[PDB]
Amino acid sequence: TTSRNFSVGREGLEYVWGNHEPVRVWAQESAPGDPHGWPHEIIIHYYHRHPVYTVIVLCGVALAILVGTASSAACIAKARRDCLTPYALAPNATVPTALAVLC
Amino acid sequence: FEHATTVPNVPGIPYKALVERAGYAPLNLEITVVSSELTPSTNKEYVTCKFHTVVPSPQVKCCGSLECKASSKADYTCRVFGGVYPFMWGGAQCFCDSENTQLSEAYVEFAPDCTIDHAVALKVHTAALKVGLRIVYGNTTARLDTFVNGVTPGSSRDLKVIAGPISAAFSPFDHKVVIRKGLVYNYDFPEYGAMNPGAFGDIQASSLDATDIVARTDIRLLKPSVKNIHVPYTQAVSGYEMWKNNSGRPLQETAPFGCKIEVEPLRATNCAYGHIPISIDIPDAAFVRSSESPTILEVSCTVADCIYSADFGGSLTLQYKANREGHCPVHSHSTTAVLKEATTHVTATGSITLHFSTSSPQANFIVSLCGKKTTCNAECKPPADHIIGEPHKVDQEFQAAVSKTSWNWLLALFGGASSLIVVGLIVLVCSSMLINTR
Ligand SMILES: *[C@@H]1O[C@H](CO)[C@@H](O)[C@H](O)[C@H]1NC(C)=O
Repeated sequence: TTSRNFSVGREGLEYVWGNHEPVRVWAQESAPGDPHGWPHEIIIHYYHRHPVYTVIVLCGVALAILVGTASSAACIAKARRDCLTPYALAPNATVPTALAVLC
Repeated sequence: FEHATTVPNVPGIPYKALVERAGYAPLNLEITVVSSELTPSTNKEYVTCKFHTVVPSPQVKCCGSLECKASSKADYTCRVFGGVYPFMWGGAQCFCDSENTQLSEAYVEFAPDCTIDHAVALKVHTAALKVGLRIVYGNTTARLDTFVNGVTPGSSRDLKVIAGPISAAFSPFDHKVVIRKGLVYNYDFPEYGAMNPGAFGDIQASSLDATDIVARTDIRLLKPSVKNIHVPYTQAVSGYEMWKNNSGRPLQETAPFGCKIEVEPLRATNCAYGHIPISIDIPDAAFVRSSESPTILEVSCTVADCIYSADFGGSLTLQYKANREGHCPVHSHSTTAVLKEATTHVTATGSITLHFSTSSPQANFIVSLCGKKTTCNAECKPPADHIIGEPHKVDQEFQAAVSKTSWNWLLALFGGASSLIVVGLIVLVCSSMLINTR
């Protein structure tokens, strides 16, 4: 006699032991998926089931947000420099309202 | 009327559907695949079993000559030997000063036990599937059993019902197989007429009791080497016991989807895989006009509590207003959820509960009481117990495990940087013009 582990398949598994008829046993999920109205570490649930397709979402979100932030920073910097197209050392600030936009 | 529907290949999984006809109350239709029967076409190739060598009385020519002669017996062997030394309890069988010679020969034949220890090599092809369907309509149960093909409707009440073909073809059987004592083994048996000593199917025969046999197992005669008359024979071990010792595990422990294999038809049964499209024809008389059907009014739903359970553990309730007594059906057009009972009584202002199951935790969907529809939403929780073999995933997941809260968070995550860049470019060009003014 002893103890034996068995990683049951998601869909189902067979159980043949002794001369008696076998039994079939399947598996489901029990991780804490749904939130409770407050911030929660939901990803862990989706990490326990389907380890694939659950980390790719985080990488995609990070890439999208990084690209958006970089594009916004570059565009605002260029638009500030072009709003400094009033190089215009002779005249005073064309409009100090824009100067507020610049800084 | 004729209706088309697709059903999974699986036993004990009732599927419910409705038929829409103007002026006719929607008719509940329950379809159950009682079992599967995959029967292929096979041909008998030959038989094999433990053999027994033949050791007949040798021929002795005394003080003279003789010549070997072949024999039609399978795996026959013959050889002469001069200078024999014949002795026996009675003594020197015959007398001459070592001039005598003896011819020895041997062959093989299947032992009597083989009669019941026979193992047959089978060649199989063109797996064919037989499906038994039970259909309930209008609280009337009818049955049929049809080949999976989509061209041969079966006969039941003289009703033509067709099913299949399968979405995909599955067959645990391989081209070559063997059957022995009710056990089926997947193996590439040597072709008939090919004899290889120390291998499976060393002895081959068209039939168990065939007089004509062919075999080769490397029998070599040994020269007489002792006082008495004796025929020493050397041969390789029988291949039948060899294959028996290390035949491997049986197919019963290797068939995908747990096919239940039976030997007398050499066919599988109760094995689940794939989808099946089917068309069901129902007599018009079975339908009931909406005029006599109960009329319902101002119905509403309520999810008392639901659990994201693999088994059927979801509960629901409905409250209705009506004017006529009788029975109406109940259905759910959302595939993610499946009900348990198809019809129920109706009262003027009664309310009734329902048992159901779902494959997603977001229990939002549309369900119809009698003819009318109604939306109904709720959220379900995972269960404490997480291993069960009872029917599960009546509907397969459709990437709907994502929650409404998850959708709200994802929407709040993605930002509208495109609008920001567009506005930046617009103000940039405006400023560029303003400065081109100078
Ligand atoms: C089937 O349901 C209809 C609907 O009310 C009912 O009139 C009929 O009696 C039922 N048939 C049986 C056999 O119960």
